[PDB]
Amino acid sequence: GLATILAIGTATPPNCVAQADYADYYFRVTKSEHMVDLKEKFKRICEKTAIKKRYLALTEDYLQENPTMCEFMAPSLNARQDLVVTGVPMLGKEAAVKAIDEWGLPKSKITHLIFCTTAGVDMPGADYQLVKLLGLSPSVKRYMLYQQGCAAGGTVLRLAKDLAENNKGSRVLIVCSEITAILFHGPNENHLDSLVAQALFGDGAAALIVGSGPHLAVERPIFEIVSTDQTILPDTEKAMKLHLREGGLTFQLHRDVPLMVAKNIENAAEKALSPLGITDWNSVFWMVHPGGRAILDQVERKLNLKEDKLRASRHVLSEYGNLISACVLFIIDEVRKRSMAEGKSTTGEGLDCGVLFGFGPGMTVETVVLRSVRV
Amino acid sequence: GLATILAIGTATPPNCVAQADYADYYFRVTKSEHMVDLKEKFKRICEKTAIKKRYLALTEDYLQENPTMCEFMAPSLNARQDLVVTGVPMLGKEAAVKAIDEWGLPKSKITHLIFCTTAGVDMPGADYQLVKLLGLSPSVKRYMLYQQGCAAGGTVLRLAKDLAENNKGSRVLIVCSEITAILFHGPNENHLDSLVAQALFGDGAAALIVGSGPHLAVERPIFEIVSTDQTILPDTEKAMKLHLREGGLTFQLHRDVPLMVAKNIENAAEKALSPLGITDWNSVFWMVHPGGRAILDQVERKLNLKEDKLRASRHVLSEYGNLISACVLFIIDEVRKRSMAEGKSTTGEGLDCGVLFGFGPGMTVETVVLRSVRVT
Ligand SMILES: CC(=O)CC(=O)SCCNC(=O)CCNC(=O)[C@H](O)C(C)(C)COP(=O)(O)OP(=O)(O)OC[C@H]1O[C@@H](n2cnc3c(N)ncnc32)[C@H](O)[C@@H]1OP(=O)(O)O
Ligand SMILES: CC(=O)CC(=O)SCCNC(=O)CCNC(=O)[C@H](O)C(C)(C)COP(=O)(O)OP(=O)(O)OC[C@H]1O[C@@H](n2cnc3c(N)ncnc32)[C@H](O)[C@@H]1OP(=O)(O)O
Repeated sequence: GLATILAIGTATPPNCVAQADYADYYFRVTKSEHMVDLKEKFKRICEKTAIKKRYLALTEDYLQENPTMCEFMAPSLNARQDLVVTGVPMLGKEAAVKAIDEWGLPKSKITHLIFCTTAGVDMPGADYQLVKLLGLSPSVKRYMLYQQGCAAGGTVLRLAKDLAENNKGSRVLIVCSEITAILFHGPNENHLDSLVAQALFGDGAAALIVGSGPHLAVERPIFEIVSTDQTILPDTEKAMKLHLREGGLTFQLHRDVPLMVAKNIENAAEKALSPLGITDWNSVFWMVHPGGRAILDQVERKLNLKEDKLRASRHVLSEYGNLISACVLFIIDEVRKRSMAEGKSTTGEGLDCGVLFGFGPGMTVETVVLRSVRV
Repeated sequence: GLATILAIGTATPPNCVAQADYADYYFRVTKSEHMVDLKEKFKRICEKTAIKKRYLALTEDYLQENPTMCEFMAPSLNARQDLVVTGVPMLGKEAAVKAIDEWGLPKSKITHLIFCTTAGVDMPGADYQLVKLLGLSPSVKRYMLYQQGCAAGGTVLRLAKDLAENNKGSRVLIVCSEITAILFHGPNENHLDSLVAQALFGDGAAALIVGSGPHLAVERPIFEIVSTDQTILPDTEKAMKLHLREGGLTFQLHRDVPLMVAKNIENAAEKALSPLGITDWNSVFWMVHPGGRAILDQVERKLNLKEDKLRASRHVLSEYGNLISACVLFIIDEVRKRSMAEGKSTTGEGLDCGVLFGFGPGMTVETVVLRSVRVT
């Protein structure tokens, strides 16, 4: 049958910074208090993000020990890699233990692993580090996805669907783990998109167990993965470019990204839902990657969504920031937890079918349809 | 049916450097002539490689323009990335055009794209650049495999098999493209493995079209992908470690790597071929990632292969050097092309089943079983 999500677990770094305090923290730790107008602008940017708090692996102490990370485009990749090459797999293990505990079956039954991040690279990769950390089978089939960015929560679901459905008995562990230290930069008047980026992202990891043919007495389906699309939005290549250089992961973020999503989003919805005979956008539940608050707003406008349709997406953005590839998988967890807490008839807000969107460089949209599980 | 390889295309950069001249070239362009004894030892290593020439996208002019590439651990990542971020996808496009031309069906029918490299990263990635360059469908489903390493020619086949077999009518384009500029380094006494590494690797890209349910009137099966296995070799973690730093892609490569493969290879063969009822190693054809000449020798000795079983593997090592993730895919093309030129009865040297091995960090071994196709 369809690849089905059987367990979800999430984790974050312990250090939390409130968004209402972030501009002061940031201008202080980067020694940039002399840029008063830019501080004022960043205060405005933070207020607009609709983010309440963010967990960050990057500490004040690490920055003090590695100052170069605060000086715009000074060499600092080695310090970044020193954090994220062990950080990323360790955070991913924390989420994966929770998923494995919820699922409840022996870890020995995990046949495939998909490890996804956008922070650092190394050989052996973070996937190897995860198997050693978790004690998974040395013969587990691995899919190491590096430098993946914000649509890749859709990518992992698209990949896991084919692995689970083509391999009888298989059980796939998905881990997305993101640490934003790779793209932290001090303020610079010529790079306002880079400044904006300092308010957007937080750290986190999500882990899922996915398989077809659930043993219903002991496994608990949460959602089935119905179909996956991936497409490049015409004439949006300039929207987002990020290069891995001696100074860290750089940022080129166009201010019209939200409008580029608005122009294309009804066609991605229609392409996913017309095959199912669904044309009423409010008859389905939505999990929308919160690249920024304005992206959510444009999706709600262009799909003509009731005011609460994107609650679960806005809730994740508020409590954690944009978690890059793990973000939409925190939203799947939010949707199913809230549905159970409210006593809905289904895991997808009492509705039968839902649509998940990931948005990343290219511009790429990943559109995944999920079917709820009747409860 | 089984995922089947339907077309193969390769490409290399134009600049070719003979291995018999590499020691002199290397020590000259890295301005290290005063390291006479290291120079002498580099001549011995190059002689041992069993490599005749390599194609390299890295030029002398580029090195003179970016001198920190030749200074051991000076900051040089940005120069490296400025080369490989455009070079990898362009070189992969040249291989892909050839594969698609062999195939002959419309490029609009490619539904999935697997792009794999071990040289540089960028966002949007090399997969996106390739779609633009080739004019694939904007909706092609992509799998961007970065920092993959020498076992990843087995990886791409493992992944394409599941995508082709689970998606009716799908046709997967696989591209592996490697440019070794990301790991070039000047000589240094305290890093002899990094010196050995300047002699092993060459540049190249391979592209394959894979699909299940071949339309036989117009598509030509080459090999079917029977089974795939990936497994970490016990206690070999420190054998290979490569870090991407301000100075480029570093190297830690242990001298006993060939024996670590030898200790474990018979087991890899047995797990793949026992379920097929096969026990005679000389009854199958073999495609062995030539991580170095000593790896081939150990695999040959430990499996007791006859004298020419590894010919095709030794042949691409000789003509191209170790091409990292694309290396085994050039070997697959060498096997089927040599088999048809000699009039063998099958595309796998006249034999029915074959085993492909990739070896990379972890240590990881990827083992893929291929079934050959009858010629005539
Ligand atoms: C790693 C990945 O794979 C790739 C990723 O980076 S994808 C990142 C995707 N997310 C974003 O692109 C979308 C962010 N956009 C938004 O959500 C909103 O624009 C926002 C929360 C950033 C601001 O909210 P808003 O309603 O647009 O406010 P608005 O007043 O217009 O703008 C905030 C301030 O930032 C500016 N700003 C916003 N986006 C900008 C950009 N990309 N570059 C330059 N400055 C920009 C405005 O110009 C404005 O400044 P002033 O107060 O100095 O006049
Ligand atoms: C990118 C990735 O994904 C990861 C990769 O890099 S995987 C790379 C895998 N490839 C290999 O490990 C190479 C395997 N080794 C080889 O095939 C052979 O050792 C070789 C062709 C390099 C030399 O052949 P050989 O028969 O072993 O010759 P041998 O005389 O013992 O050795 C060559 C010289 O290099 C030295 N050498 C070989 N490997 C060494 C290493 N890893 N570290 C240090 N020095 C080494 C020897 O000590 C010897 O030197 P002297 O003449 O100064 O005494």
